[PDB]
Amino acid sequence: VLPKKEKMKLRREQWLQKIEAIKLAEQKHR
Amino acid sequence: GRMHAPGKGLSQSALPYRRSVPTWLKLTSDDVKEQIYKLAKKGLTPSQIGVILRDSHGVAQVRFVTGNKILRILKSKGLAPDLPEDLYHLIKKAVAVRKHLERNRKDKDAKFRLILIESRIHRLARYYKTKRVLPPNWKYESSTASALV
Amino acid sequence: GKCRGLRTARKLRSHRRDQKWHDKQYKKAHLGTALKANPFGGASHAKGIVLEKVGVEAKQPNSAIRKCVRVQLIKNGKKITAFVPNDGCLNFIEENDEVLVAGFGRKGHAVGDIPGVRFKVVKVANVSLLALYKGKKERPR
Amino acid sequence: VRMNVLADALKSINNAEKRGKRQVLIRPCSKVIVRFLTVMMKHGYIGEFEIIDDHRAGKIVVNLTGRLNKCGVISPRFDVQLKDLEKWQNNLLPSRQFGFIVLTTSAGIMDHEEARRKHTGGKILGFFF
Amino acid sequence: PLAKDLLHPSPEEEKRKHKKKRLVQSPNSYFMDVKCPGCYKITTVFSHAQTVVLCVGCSTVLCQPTGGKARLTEGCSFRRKQ
RNA sequence: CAAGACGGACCAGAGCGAAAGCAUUUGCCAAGAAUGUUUUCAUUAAUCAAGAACGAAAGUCGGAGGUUCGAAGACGAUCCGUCGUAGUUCCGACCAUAAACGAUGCCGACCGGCGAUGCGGCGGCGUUAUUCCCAUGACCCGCCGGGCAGCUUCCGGGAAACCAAAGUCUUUGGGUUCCGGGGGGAGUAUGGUUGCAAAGCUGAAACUUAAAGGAAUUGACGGAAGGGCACCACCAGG
RNA sequence: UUAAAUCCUUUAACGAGGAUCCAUUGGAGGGCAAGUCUGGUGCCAAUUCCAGCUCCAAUAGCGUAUAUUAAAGUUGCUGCAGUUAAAAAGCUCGUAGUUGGAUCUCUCUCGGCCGAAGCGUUUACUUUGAAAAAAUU
Repeated sequence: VLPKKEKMKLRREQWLQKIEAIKLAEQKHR
Repeated sequence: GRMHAPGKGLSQSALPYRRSVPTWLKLTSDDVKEQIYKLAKKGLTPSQIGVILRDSHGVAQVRFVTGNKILRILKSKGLAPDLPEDLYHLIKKAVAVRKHLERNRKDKDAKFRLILIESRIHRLARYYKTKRVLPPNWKYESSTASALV
Repeated sequence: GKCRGLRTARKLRSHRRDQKWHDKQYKKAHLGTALKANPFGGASHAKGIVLEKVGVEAKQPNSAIRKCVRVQLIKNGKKITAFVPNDGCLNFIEENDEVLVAGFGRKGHAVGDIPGVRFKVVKVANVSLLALYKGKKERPR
Repeated sequence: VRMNVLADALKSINNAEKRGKRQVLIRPCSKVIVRFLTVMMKHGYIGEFEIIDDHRAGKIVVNLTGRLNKCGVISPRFDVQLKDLEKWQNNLLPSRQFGFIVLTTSAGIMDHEEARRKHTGGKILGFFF
Repeated sequence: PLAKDLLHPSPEEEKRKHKKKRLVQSPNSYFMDVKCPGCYKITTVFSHAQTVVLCVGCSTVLCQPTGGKARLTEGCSFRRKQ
């Protein structure tokens, strides 16, 4: 289908995106 | 799973949460202990004593009523054997299988199962040597095996 | 599954020692018998005496006839064959000359064009081939 | 056989959380398990739990809430000197803000921030983010 | 689906489960008291008894051991106890 | 009448065994899993280097027996046929190898549905044992436990075939054992060791090469096959 | 300057237009920077060899060879794999080594409230303190 390199990049990028989203959500609580 | 078999079965006894003696049991602790004494004088293993007391007299758990287990009760009076009952039954089974093997030399299945039995014997003997029930010079030997029974 | 106890250090490092031995580069670098079989003797260059000039045929899909020199190394007596950059640079080399010979370039591997030639000639008569080609220097005989 | 019941508890909770369950049963109970669950409770990750007491090792029914991404054990229980602690979180946490190394120290079972405040080290048990 | 109270199971489910796999394990057997047909005496017998149970005065077989629950002699009367 | 061999059909979606394997009746012998248990002991456990038991078939050494089949071999045809040696059968020693397969360690936890099957147990109306005079066997309904095997599934995983494990894995740690590190050289040389032998276990380097390999989707393609039509095709004729 | 010098620093005089007082080394017309180019030389327009031009990179430096490290998670503790790609032992009993369920909330004598003494079962673990060459970082 598509090489595993950009699948790994997409997964780690979306994971850091959830990290940033939950960081902003938890910062909003203060 | 089983120590030498490939079986993995769940079946066992399940004790209830109520450790209290039921109200309908009118036997006192010393009456139960006297039954234990006369049953042991009849020549019974603590397992057999527990089964008989559960079935006929209605004593569900001897430790819940008397406060001590059967082997400790027999030990305080002194009516307890030198080697424990599970090791006795294992050594008796090993003697029986070895007799069958000396009569029947082609039974390689019997050889394999005898090896299983005496390995179980070695594990239990190691445990009993570690917790001082057996003397440290005790060792299970093939000819001395029938002498223990 | 790998063991993960707090007292499994000896087992882990013994296993790693052995499985290190199962690698070609580690075994070549640690067995000693590669430098005991390398014609250069572990060196990057070596000098030699030009035994003769031979011709090696190139690969099948692109036919060519390249010209090499068979030289004998000074320090250990081994005979190797060495590549020359073009047919003009072959005229600067004579039988019974002193030559300084290096590897062909990819840390020890053969040529992807010319089959089984391993070495290239860098200097002849203690002067370089590059200077001789460009007219920067002359060579003695 | 069954060794390290804390690993079994944390794996059960993680597998329950990934299926979007609300409530999970844990057997057997332990002191270390209850302290770990209290640590996750105080940071608002696993809500509420109640210990069912039979006359054996007990059981725990835990009310999952939804914030928890991954709870995990670290086996073996590596010693964590206070310097090495920093390295540990960069190995286990996806950020330097959230996620929790849980240490058992002589001051108790706690997280890495409170262990840094109390200025002590100990054995690493897990992490949750 | 995915929404039930594990802390409070109903009697039918907790009865239906295996005796070890309940919320808190509990046995399925019981002690029951038996009147011999030839007498009046009460004998307390385990439901899953492995020994053949004789009357202490009449010596009549009350129950015979089977694979599970004990098989009472026909004529005997029994009552669930506690 | 006799000799040796072998237990078809029933015979599976079966079962048992650690595996190799296991199918005539009857008796004896000693084991065994699962189930049941308000028995007992009370951590006695898991996994394997060393060392040891068992290990299809073929094979080797002593006997016995040699019906069928049959390596070799002698003949006749031109992968087959007739005869049949060693063997195939039994007893006692060795050898310890197979596609010895799930091409897939073992122990433990968690994580969908279904209705079938084997054993044990529990509850329940009914039909049967020529309405059975109570239980018992055979069926029927449901549940529980350990199994063998399926179908299904955006649980997730995988390169894909597919997997309820080959999942709970870059969000990377339950415990522990064996083992691979590009293709050849080469299971070769050498040494050790086991074996009566055949062989078994261990096992390189020099050198050489740019690949080796796994999975899946695919147009055209001289052709090939099934049919149909036609007296500018055929049969019988003019 | 220095033992005496040289070099550097400081200063007279001379010292720049092709400021000839002239920067090299490698690579590019398949992929990371960089080509729809020219001329000789042979085989049956393609095609061996050779000289160039143009462009690109670093620059008083730039190639090459060999070893090694990093890329490399191809040695994997962090952190690999073992159906079909290299790979799980014929199978189970079969010691060592590795791992092992739940549980338990300070004082006695003698000298001025203190000092000595027994430590409290032993450790492992963690924090503190002493002590530990410079140079190197």
